[PDB]
Amino acid sequence: MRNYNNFNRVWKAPRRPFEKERLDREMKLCGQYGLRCKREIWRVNMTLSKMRRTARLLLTLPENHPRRLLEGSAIMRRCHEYGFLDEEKDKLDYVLSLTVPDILERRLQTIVFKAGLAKSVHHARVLIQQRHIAVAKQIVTIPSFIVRVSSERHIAFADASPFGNGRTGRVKRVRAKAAKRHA
Amino acid sequence: AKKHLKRLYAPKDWMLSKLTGVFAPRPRPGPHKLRECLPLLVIIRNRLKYALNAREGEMILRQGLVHVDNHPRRDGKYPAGFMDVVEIPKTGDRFRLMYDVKGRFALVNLSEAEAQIKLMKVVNLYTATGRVPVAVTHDGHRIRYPDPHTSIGDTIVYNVKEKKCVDLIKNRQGKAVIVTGGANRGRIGEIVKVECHPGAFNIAHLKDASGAEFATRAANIFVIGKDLNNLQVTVPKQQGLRMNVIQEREERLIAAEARK
Amino acid sequence: GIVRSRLHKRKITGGKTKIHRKRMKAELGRLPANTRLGARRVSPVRARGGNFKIRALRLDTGNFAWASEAIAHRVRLLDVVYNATSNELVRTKTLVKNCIVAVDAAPFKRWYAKHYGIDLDADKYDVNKASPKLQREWTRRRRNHRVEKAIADQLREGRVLARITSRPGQSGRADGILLEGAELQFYLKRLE
Amino acid sequence: GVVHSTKMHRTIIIRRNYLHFIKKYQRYQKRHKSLAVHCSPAFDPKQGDEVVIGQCRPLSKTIRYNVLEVV
RNA sequence: AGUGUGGAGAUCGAAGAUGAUUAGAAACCAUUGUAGUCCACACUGCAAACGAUGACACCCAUGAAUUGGGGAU
RNA sequence: GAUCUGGUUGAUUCUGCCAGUAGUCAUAUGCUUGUUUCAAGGACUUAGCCAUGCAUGCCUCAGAAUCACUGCAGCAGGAAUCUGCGCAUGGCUCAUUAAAUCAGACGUAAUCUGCCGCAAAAAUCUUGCGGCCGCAAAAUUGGAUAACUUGGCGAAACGCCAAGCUAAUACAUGAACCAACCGGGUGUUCUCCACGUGAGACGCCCAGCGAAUGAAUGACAGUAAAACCAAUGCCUUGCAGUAACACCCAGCAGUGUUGACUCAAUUCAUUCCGUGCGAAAGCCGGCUUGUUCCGGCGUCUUUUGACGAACAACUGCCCUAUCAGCUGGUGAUGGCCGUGUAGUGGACUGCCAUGGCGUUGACGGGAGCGGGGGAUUAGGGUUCGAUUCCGGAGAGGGAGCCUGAGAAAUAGCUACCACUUCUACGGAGGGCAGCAGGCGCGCAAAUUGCCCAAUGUCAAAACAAAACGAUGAGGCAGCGAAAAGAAAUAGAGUUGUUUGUCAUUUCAAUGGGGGAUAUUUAAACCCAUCCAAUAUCGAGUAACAAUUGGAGGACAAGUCUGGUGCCAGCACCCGCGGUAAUUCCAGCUCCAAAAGCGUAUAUUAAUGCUGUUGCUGUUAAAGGGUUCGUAGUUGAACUGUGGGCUGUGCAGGGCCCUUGCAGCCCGUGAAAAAGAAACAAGAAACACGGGAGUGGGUCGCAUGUCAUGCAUGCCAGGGGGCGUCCGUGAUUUUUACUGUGACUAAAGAAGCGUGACUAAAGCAGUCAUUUGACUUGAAUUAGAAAG
RNA sequence: GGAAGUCGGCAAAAUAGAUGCGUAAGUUCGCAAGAAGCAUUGGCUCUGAGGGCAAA
Ligand SMILES: [K+]
Ligand SMILES: [K+]
Ligand SMILES: [K+]
Ligand SMILES: [K+]
Ligand SMILES: [K+]
Ligand SMILES: [K+]
Ligand SMILES: [K+]
Ligand SMILES: [K+]
Ligand SMILES: [K+]
Ligand SMILES: [K+]
Ligand SMILES: [K+]
Ligand SMILES: [K+]
Ligand SMILES: [Mg+2]
Ligand SMILES: [Mg+2]
Ligand SMILES: [Mg+2]
Ligand SMILES: [Mg+2]
Ligand SMILES: [Mg+2]
Ligand SMILES: [Mg+2]
Ligand SMILES: [Mg+2]
Ligand SMILES: [Mg+2]
Ligand SMILES: [Mg+2]
Ligand SMILES: [Mg+2]
Ligand SMILES: [Mg+2]
Ligand SMILES: [Mg+2]
Ligand SMILES: [Mg+2]
Ligand SMILES: [Mg+2]
Ligand SMILES: [Mg+2]
Ligand SMILES: [Mg+2]
Ligand SMILES: [Mg+2]
Ligand SMILES: [Mg+2]
Ligand SMILES: [Mg+2]
Ligand SMILES: [Mg+2]
Ligand SMILES: [Mg+2]
Ligand SMILES: [Mg+2]
Ligand SMILES: [Mg+2]
Ligand SMILES: [Mg+2]
Ligand SMILES: [Mg+2]
Ligand SMILES: [Mg+2]
Ligand SMILES: [Mg+2]
Ligand SMILES: [Mg+2]
Ligand code: NA
Ligand code: NA
Ligand code: NA
Ligand code: NA
Ligand code: NA
Repeated sequence: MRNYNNFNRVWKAPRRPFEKERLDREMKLCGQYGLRCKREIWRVNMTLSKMRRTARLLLTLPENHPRRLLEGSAIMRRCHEYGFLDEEKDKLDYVLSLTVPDILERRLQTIVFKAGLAKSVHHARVLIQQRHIAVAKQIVTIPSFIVRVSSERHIAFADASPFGNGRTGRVKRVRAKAAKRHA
Repeated sequence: AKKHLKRLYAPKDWMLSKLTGVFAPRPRPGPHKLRECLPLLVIIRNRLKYALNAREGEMILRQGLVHVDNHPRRDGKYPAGFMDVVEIPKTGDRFRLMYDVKGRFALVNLSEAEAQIKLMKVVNLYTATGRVPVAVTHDGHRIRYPDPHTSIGDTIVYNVKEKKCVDLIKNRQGKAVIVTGGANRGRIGEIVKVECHPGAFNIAHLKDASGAEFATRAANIFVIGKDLNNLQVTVPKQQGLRMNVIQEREERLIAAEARK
Repeated sequence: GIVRSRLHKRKITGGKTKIHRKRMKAELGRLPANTRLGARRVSPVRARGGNFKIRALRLDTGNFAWASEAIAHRVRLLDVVYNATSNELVRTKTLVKNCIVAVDAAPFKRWYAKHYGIDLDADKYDVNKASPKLQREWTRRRRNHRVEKAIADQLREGRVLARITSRPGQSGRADGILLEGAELQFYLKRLE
Repeated sequence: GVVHSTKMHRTIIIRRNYLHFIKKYQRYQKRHKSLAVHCSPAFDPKQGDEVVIGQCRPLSKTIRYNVLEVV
């Protein structure tokens, strides 16, 4: 009753439920990137589709069209700052050829593993889930945190986490209480 | 009649979020139309931020602190529309309401003794009882004895303190005008030629300082000076020029980067 | 009650309008005055907006104006002699706008003598009593003005035809003007 | 419009013929509208003529326009 | 084909009759035969009423023919 | 992502449907459910029926208190009750409803309009003193009636009488002088001039706003000179100059507006009878405390401009012809005079004339409240919209009406029909399609919860101080697998059994959860912070144990089973089952999705199986038996290569030709001043200061001086050129289309910017740490058709 | 009260003139039809409408 906030959707199920090629390809993306289910991939697919559709529209207008000149320039900034597109790729046609693995490459769970912080991509997810990593000195507890290129050098352990400037973690805390009580 | 005004039905220039309030201050009748006015509660709370709530807004207004056209107003629903001098002596704000290039309301701060100088556009010329020529203006004021050369469409600069008109600016080509309606509203430009269609609306072709050729209905223009170079009163900070949106985007991105 | 809306009317196509709304006070009607000749009886009506309408029931006098002389006098109403709507309104002596009436012609005779010094019959005004300065004024007016025989004969008889120009059921008064020119000659044929 | 019928007294019927565009089929269709117009004795138009009408107050159940020219 | 009213009624022939065939066979076959079939006037308007192929217009490769009108020898 | 697959045959290629497949803020249901954010929620059917409680009331410096009310010592609060304002807004629901409602765009010059803004206001014979007269002047007006008291009636009743006081800003009456300008009608009135458009004073009758009737204004704008006569100006004793005016006013209006007004406003004549008008004959504050103190209010009239109301209608708006004619006694289309209305109008009476609508679908019938919008979609489209914003309508069904500015009002009245409740049987009551909640209906849908803290509404009203307004509107919680975003169920090792599985040995970490110095919050609950800062609990089967359908094909997953033996069954379709079941009824494993997954019914895509884009008609379904033939659709060519010069392109076969520039009376004629020829209505010929902010470009001296004449000129003239207005003239030119622009509510959909930790969001916020910058931002779009 | 009387509505009752509106099945399209049914009606005092002849 008179509630006025949007709640949209971010994913779509595949049209053909049982494709051997699609099921095996999606299972490869799950283990290789450490995802809990296929909805993360389908979220990525919807994310990539939307940029593709608006790009498709922009390339039909002349390069001097103010809508093309403004929204084309904007979508380049969105691609470069989030690391999706290489900075020397300046044309609007390189957005079209964007791929699914490129988007998950910028996920924090991927970047944490690739920076040497996490030995495995599954270690990265739980480590992020356990408030152990801070981006620009801000705790992030979400594996799907797409990181900008300018914030890549600020990735570190959170100053509150046991691995760093914070107090000791749970195991070193509960067992210490056990020894003191046993006295 | 109706007394409530819904949040969504409220004018967009008031900048009230659709999540905080279900209702909005319905502007009680007065000098300005409720579609073209900021209620004195909205002005004192959402624009000047002197009031935290609406309950703290009635505290200020009922005290008689807020002066409009050299007159204290106590009702929070007071229209307090365009080209009015608002003064709060406790803080000495002494600003007037104007329209910026994007068409929104602007609290243009005024200098000392500039508050006395105020303009208003003649909308109707008629005789009152006893053969008295009377001119009513966009503010709703009635001038009992105007200039013999004053016509409809001209603006008289009117002294609020003296309660007397001091000069007249006739609506002709080659004058400085500011648009008051539509998306074109808030742009200062020069009347190059006005096309007169009897019965229907009149079309005013304008040309601002930068050379942009734009038009609008003649009921939206407001003479503000004799020429584009010299204006009677101060205008919002953009100087009435709407620059390109792409260049609007580039400069603010550069300025934001210059901070870092 | 009585309504003035178009919902009960047939469409120009002849179809029947299906009404989906109850009657409204903003479209009401009232019962007519049927104002008759008699001693002054009126009834106020509280119209919309607080204003009062004076529903006249009977009337006997009103200001009747001589148009060609820009003069008007209060006279009593003697009879109603013509109605363009129906004979039943004449027969019942119903006072409505544009109805032809007969009024007392005495004040117009007194005024004419006081103004031009021409007593048509020739308390009562005496022309010869006027100071000698006045006859100079009368001579100036007599060259400016020339009266019609048809009207003058009506003054001599004592009753003059007139036409009601007010709405008795709306304003509560029965004012009129005297029939002059071709308008009078139009109604004389019907009355004959 | 065009004078359609002059069979009343001081009143004429005019036709406003126009083409309506159907968006789905990308094509037009001929449509017409009828108006009852008061005609002064200064004009005396004929069937098939051409008139200019102007909007006035309700003059009758159907009349809201008055003849301004006859072409 | 059927209907109405007047004709006509040679042949053929729904219905019907008789004889065969047949397990049965007023079916195919045989001999007949009414209405029809033919005409005038008036109805009906139901076809494999078909080229199972709507009408109008333009372009369109080849050989031998065919019907009507023209031109040349 | 502009996508298909299984089923007709012994096989084949088609047509064609069935079945499959994905989505739905799309409903129900079955199974299952650890965290968090954001949420729809008795619409579908019965606009069915309902107990209870609440939902619209309101007071301060500022209308009224002698509460036998309170506290102090007359003051300050102040119940009740008059008075004033509001209750016509909000909130529900969607029954009615197709030239109606509605959307966009226009009107009201056809009107009404409380609260709110800005203005205007000279009518008025009053009062205290002696007998209408005289004196005098800060006007020292009059009756009620509330509350309250007494008596009370009545079962009760949001029921009632009678008597005594008593107020107000309730009701009524009424203010002469101080205090003007202004004109009309007059006097057998007085002073004069010659012997009447003569002049001057004085007496009286009217000359206020508004309303009624009538008369005049509310402009002209297509000619130049003389006589003549009467009157009146002047010079002096005949017409040059010259506003108008027989003074106390020597310019105190010869000039409203609109596109257009019978409008605004002014003058003249008659009129206002309750159906109008006070300086409320009002209240409160300040100082210098004033028969002239200065403010804040409050109110009656008049006025317009805002907030609204009502009416009208330019284009648009589902299915149906097994609905073809509709309307017109007794209004149907129009006219005349009226009536009624706030106003126009056949809205209505009387009288006239036959009109008005329809195959471009009238009339009738059926389903529906209309938009903004939702779902789906390559595009075109198809479909849904009771539901939060806007418009309309209703309050069981009907119909009438009072008050009020505004109601045909319903938590207002009156009546009838259906139902209904209390009663002392005399009688009196009711209207949840408000909130919360019951019964029935159903496949189907929350708590008789907290609070005015935010947003707003009303109100006599800032807050505070004996001093705290109402609010089931609304906000915040409970229930809530409609739906949506982020996300648990674990991360690493050493040894043995290139990898990899399995049995070990462990290691560290976080959350669910338990709490708090506390934070949030009206208070709470939720989230966020923390497990001491000297001092804050907890995961190893990390039992803090994941389900729903399947495993012949479509369609990912088995030579395992075991029975039934065409049975029991499965199976959306094809099919499985008749004793070695591919399909049945279970284990394991495996598959798919996953805190989610089946089933049913609708709808979109699939579907080029509705085809405008974009289908098919020989034989698959489908060209009418043939001609004629109206509406309807479609419809053949033609007014039409512009030329020259310089430079330039692998030009090409002095000429033609791309690109760039300058010329062209830009066919021919006839001379670009003129005239002529083309044109030119956005043109030309007249003609208007009341046309141009003083008649547009091109420092003392003339007028005159009883003049704020303190005013005018200071180039003379001519000539054309133009911004405005009017009249006269083209044997008069539009529309579709297309390019720009104006006009156009949010919510919703795109989109710029924005690390709300991310996202679904929101329009915020960022920085130095500062007594503030960013003169912070809140961009831009699209949104049918018609105008 | 209303056919319960009686073989049986026998007999009686009942409807009724004129004007306007309205009228079903069936049909040989002519009818059925006065189908069936509603409504008005008096007396007075008026007002309209419907004509003949003569005159430049
Ligand atoms: K949405
Ligand atoms: K207008
Ligand atoms: K035979
Ligand atoms: K009251
Ligand atoms: K009329
Ligand atoms: K609504
Ligand atoms: K099985
Ligand atoms: K098309
Ligand atoms: K055929
Ligand atoms: K009976
Ligand atoms: K018997
Ligand atoms: K009968
Ligand atoms: Mg025959
Ligand atoms: Mg035979
Ligand atoms: Mg056939
Ligand atoms: Mg065929
Ligand atoms: Mg077959
Ligand atoms: Mg299917
Ligand atoms: Mg409402
Ligand atoms: Mg409905
Ligand atoms: Mg809708
Ligand atoms: Mg419904
Ligand atoms: Mg209602
Ligand atoms: Mg009900
Ligand atoms: Mg009601
Ligand atoms: Mg109720
Ligand atoms: Mg009721
Ligand atoms: Mg309820
Ligand atoms: Mg087996
Ligand atoms: Mg299924
Ligand atoms: Mg579909
Ligand atoms: Mg389709
Ligand atoms: Mg398709
Ligand atoms: Mg097909
Ligand atoms: Mg076939
Ligand atoms: Mg052609
Ligand atoms: Mg030439
Ligand atoms: Mg939005
Ligand atoms: Mg008998
Ligand atoms: Mg019949
Ligand atoms: Na046989
Ligand atoms: Na054939
Ligand atoms: Na032939
Ligand atoms: Na087969
Ligand atoms: Na009997």
